[PDB]
This record gives sequence, structure tokens and C-alpha cells, in this order.
Amino acid sequence: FETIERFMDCRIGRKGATGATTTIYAVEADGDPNAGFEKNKEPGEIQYLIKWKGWSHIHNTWETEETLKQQNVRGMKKLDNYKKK
Amino acid sequence: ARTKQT
Amino acid sequence: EFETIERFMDCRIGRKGATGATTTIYAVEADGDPNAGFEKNKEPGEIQYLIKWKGWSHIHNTWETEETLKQQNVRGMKKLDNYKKKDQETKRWLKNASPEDVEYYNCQQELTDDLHKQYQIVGRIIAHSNQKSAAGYPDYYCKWQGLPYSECSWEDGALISKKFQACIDEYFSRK
Amino acid sequence: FETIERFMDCRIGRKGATGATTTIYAVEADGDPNAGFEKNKEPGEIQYLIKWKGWSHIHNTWETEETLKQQNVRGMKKLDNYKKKDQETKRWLKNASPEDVEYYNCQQELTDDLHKQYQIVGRIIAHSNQKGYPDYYCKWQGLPYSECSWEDGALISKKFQACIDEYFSR
Repeated sequence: FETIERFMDCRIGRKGATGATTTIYAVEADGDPNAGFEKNKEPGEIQYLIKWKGWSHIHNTWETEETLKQQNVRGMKKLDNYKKK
Repeated sequence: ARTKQT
Repeated sequence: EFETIERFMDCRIGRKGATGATTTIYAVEADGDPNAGFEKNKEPGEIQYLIKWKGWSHIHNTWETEETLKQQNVRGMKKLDNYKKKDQETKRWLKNASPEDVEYYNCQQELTDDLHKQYQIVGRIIAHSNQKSAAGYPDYYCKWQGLPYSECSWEDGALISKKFQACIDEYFSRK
Repeated sequence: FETIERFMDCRIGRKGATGATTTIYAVEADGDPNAGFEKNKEPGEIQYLIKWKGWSHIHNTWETEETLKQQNVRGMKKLDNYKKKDQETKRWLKNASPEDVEYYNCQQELTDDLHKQYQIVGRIIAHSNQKGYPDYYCKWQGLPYSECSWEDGALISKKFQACIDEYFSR
């Protein structure tokens, strides 16, 4: 289940600062886990803000190649195409 | 984080 | 490491040794002014300068002498010379000025003086941290009075709560 | 030569409406290279408004992440900070309650008016002998005397004569 409908954004963030704890409602609820991050802590991953099929934007989450992968969403093609610049 | 709170 | 002068905010004479961490508003509210009650008339203090630091809010400004600076090995020293040259240039051009000129300069400088104090106070908390201290304080993204949001910054949760608990209660209150 | 001191604003703007010809006084004297922009429609360019070390705010210019490099400027480690912070906020924006968005709007309006005084002479307090014109030392509205700067006459006289007329009060 669960489909990338679109890559909205991209960033370097604290490793671990992905999934359910990055919804706006999770952040506003329990804090932002990317909540000081800077290129001098040893997570600095690459995080893609991924809007999901059949969920509206409030549910969008920050994931990662590995995080997508290991959840088995479809839409990966998209990633390929976003991986670009 | 980071204060001067010596 | 190590720290950098961004801006000289002010200039004074005070107690020798009244410099450094002990000289922030938060340190001072918590513990009292090392420059306690300094009459020009305890042995002349030293010329001390109020320093605004690279990557640190105005809440963290410290009073420092030419010597502490040199001692702490900070960067931006060039800026102490300009500040002085410039301070001298002002004085010279104001030795003889109307009382009007002198009047203007004292108001128009009380204005700024007061302005700058506002940078140290939080007008709005806009976000907090998902991680918490051992004491269980989160850190807060702060919007400072008098400055644009490009100047917002993450302040230690305990630090803030000591003085801006209201802003805190209010942020959570808006949910 | 030049080193940036503070990033003041950024805009999407016509391509090439960056630089020397974007100074409050050039605009005033020649026109505005970014004038007509997108009354549709043409190619854009994200442009930053720069305050330069050593110059008064009356000389801020708009610039491009390149023109900057294409000019050797120092301070560009500041650009990465800034960019980061803007996105960081363009983002917060799409989800901020109306309550929060009004506040943002009000403050950024003020802040922005502040930043505009900076470029207007409050009082000229001194003047030179090297001379049409003598140079003038200026107190800028909304800032300390610690930020007085010497400026070209002529230039200053184009917009700020009333201030110089006053100053010759002896």
C-alpha cells in the first residue's frame, strides 16, 4: 500500500527525522524532530518531503530512499526523476 | 541548546 | 570554536571583572549584576564593550574589554578598531555643536538604546523541539521583538521559561 | 573588494535587474530594471537584497547567487545560511494558522519600514572641505550615530537638501 503521488521538497536533515513524527500535526503536537539540525551532527541525511496518494497535504511526511524502500511504497520511479539537478 | 550558562 | 564579533552594541565603564557570561540579561536576572551598583566612583572600571556575537541571539550579548576579547581569542578584532576610530570621529564632530545638536544626539540615541533592548525579548514562540532536556524542557524557536523572522532562533527551553513562560503558555494555548 | 554583511530581502525578479542600477538612487534617477516584471510574462531569477560592509543602506543592491561569485565577494557562507532559513519559512507558511500568518504579516510590514528609514538622512552632522560639492556625514534615521557615514554631496543634495539647508545653521 501507500503511493508517492509527488515529491514536494527536499532537504538535509537529522538522521531519524522522518516518518510519522514529521506530519505537521505530529510536529505541532510533539515537537519537530529536525529541531535544531545543522550540517555538524552525524545524521545529516537527505530527506524528501513526500505527499501521498489518497491523503491530503497535512499528512505529507519527510522520508528517505531507505525509508521508502523499506515501507515498499509504489511510485519509486518518481524518486529517480526527482533525483536530479 | 547552547547558552552561556557557565 | 572560536567565537566571532558581529556587532558592537554599546560602550561603558564598569567594575573591573564585570565582563563575560555573568554579564548577560539572563545571568543577571538570575544572579545579579557583577557591575552591581557601580559608581564611576569605585576605582575607575575599564572601558567595556557590549558584544553581539555571530550565531547567537542578542539575549546572549556580553560586556567585554579589549583584553577579554584578545584573551578569549575571538575573531572580528578588526571591528574593535573601527568601532573606536568611529567613536572618536563622532566625539570630535560633536565637541562643539548647538545644544540642539547635543540634545538631538541624546534623544536619537536613547531611541536606539531602547530599541536594542527589545531584541532580547521574545514577542512570539513559533515552534518547539521534539527532543527534550533531561529536565524535560524542549527548545523553542523564538521570534524576537524588533527583528524579522530571518532572525528567529532556537533558544534553550529552561532559559526562556525563566522569563517568557507567558509566551510559552500562549504558544501551547493556540495549541 | 566587496563583502556582504546582511541579507535584507529576496524577491523573484526580472533577469539582470541586479546590481548597480538597483540602488534606491539609481532607480530614482534612471528607472527600475525590475519595473514591469510579470504583467505576463517572462523568465525569473531569485534575487537577494544585500547590505554591504562599509556602505550605508542607501547603497544596497539586488543580487543573484552568481553575480556574487561572478564578483569575488566575501561573506557568501552567509548565503547558505539565509537560503536555508527562507525555505525553512516559506514552508512553515503553507501550514501556519491564520492567526500566525497575520502576525507574520504585521511584523514583516514594520521590519520592512524600519529597513527603509535606514536609507534616509535624519540629520547631517558634519561636512568636508574637499569640494560642486562637499561630502557630508549623515545620521540615518532609525540608526545609531555609530553608523554615521560620509556620503557624496550632489547625491545627498538630490533628495536631502532640506537637511543640508538646516545644518548650515551658524
